[PDB]
Amino acid sequence: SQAIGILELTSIAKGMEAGDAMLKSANVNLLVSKTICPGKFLLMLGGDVGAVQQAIATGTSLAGDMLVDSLVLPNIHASVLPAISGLNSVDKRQAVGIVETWSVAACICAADRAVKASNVTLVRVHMAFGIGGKCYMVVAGDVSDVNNAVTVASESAGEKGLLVYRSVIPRPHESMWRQMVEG
Amino acid sequence: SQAIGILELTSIAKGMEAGDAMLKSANVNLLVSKTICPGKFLLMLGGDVGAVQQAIATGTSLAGDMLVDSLVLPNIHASVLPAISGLNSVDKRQAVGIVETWSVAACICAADRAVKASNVTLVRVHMAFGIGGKCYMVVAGDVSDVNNAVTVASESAGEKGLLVYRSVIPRPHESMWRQMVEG
Amino acid sequence: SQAIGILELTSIAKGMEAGDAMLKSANVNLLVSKTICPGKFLLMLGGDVGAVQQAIATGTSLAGDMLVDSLVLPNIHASVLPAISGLNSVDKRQAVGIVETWSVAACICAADRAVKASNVTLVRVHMAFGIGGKCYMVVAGDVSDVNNAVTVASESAGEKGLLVYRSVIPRPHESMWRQMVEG
Repeated sequence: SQAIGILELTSIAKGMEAGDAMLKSANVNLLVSKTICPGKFLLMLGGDVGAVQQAIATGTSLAGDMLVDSLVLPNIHASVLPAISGLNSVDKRQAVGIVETWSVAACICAADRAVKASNVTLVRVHMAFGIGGKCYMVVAGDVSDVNNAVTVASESAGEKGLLVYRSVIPRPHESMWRQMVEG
Repeated sequence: SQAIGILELTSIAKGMEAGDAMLKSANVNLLVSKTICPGKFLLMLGGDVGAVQQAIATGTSLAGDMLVDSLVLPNIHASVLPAISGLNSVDKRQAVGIVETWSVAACICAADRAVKASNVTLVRVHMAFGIGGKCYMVVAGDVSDVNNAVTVASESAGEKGLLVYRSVIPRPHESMWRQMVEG
Repeated sequence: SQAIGILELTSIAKGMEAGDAMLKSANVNLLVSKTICPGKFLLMLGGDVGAVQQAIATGTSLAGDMLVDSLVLPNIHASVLPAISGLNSVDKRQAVGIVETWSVAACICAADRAVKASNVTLVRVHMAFGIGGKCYMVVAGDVSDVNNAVTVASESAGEKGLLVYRSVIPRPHESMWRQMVEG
């Protein structure tokens, strides 16, 4: 349905150049474009799989030896893309689930699976660092639905030994709600 | 008078879960709830000592092996708690004092002592990292009073070899004032 | 024309004290005053070279063994100073150039040379870390002028093996423009 493309670079200038080139190269939307660590840079793009593969090929080729890593995740539910670039709005607040993973790939796949197997809202997906760092997703919905989402996402990261922790919180305390849903 | 409770975790999901649980567990107010370093998480709570000990016991027990450290500081002047969660308002601007310490414990105890031995306003308490990192307090008041506060806070951190630096600045330059008092 | 003074310290309290003292010491303007890394602090000042040398001597002497490094860059074009403290406004948007360097010294000298050899606007100068970290400048102007600026700045950092990467982007994509010009 949509693809996600990721490109991580050692150079900020190279990253702006690559972001520019990738956007001109194909019909894709920028989801993420930011520096991280002591001078690294991360681009994430979405769009149809052909356009994303073409963007990330362009960018990988431009990156040369300043490339940390790049990846194309095909077949990602469309609702995941806005959870990566911002926050989705919460349509139902009974429970919150959070799944924390090693690597943004594990976290996107887990969220995709969560959204495909349940009816929760994927509220947001957050990366501590880069492609290889700690990442976590937050889901919101009725307690049964959140339980199911979290189970599937946990299983998904867990098969690969990349699950860090999972939690279902029915009725989140008012003092934690905003942080959970806005970051 | 109030207690401060601190809980530091290796997991963001676990931290949200623990924050939620601690708040439901006892009558305490969240002062701090934030990620730090490459994917760590810090909770700080305040309230009556019984409620804080009960919150932090709950959270410590939930944390398991994802716990970095937890602590309860009893008997902390109430004015310290808002300096931890935000900024106290400045009632008098003649001088600013700053004491920088190793560890937020050394810094809270030093600030408490400062406030108990002088009449300064504790404007804010700031942590670079977590529980074990660099922290500093800023006080404001008449120059004599600030001198006394800074002396006591310095002595307090210094007894333990945790004083990093101390400074009294009568009449702070206009170009540094806001940074001193707002961070 | 103007000088830039830089003072990097291991102590935040010492840094506030030194910033205060440097500003009282000479007719200089604070450009930068911020913490970085796990509890470091950076001051940058501008003004006439005499006043900047006097400020930084004062601050170096105050810093003692908490000094990481200090430097005075004489003869810097005035337009560089606002690019360090904020953003200069863009008067012409045909192309953007970006030069990324090792060390803020290499980056300021390169930008100065860029501005002295071309007619571009220096939009901003950015530091990832401190004095020794990754830094980059962004210039904007007609494509020929930007090509010339970037060439000169590249040569300048490159003579010393401190050039990381350089890029000219005629017609920057709308989705990258704001990040390029505002950071």
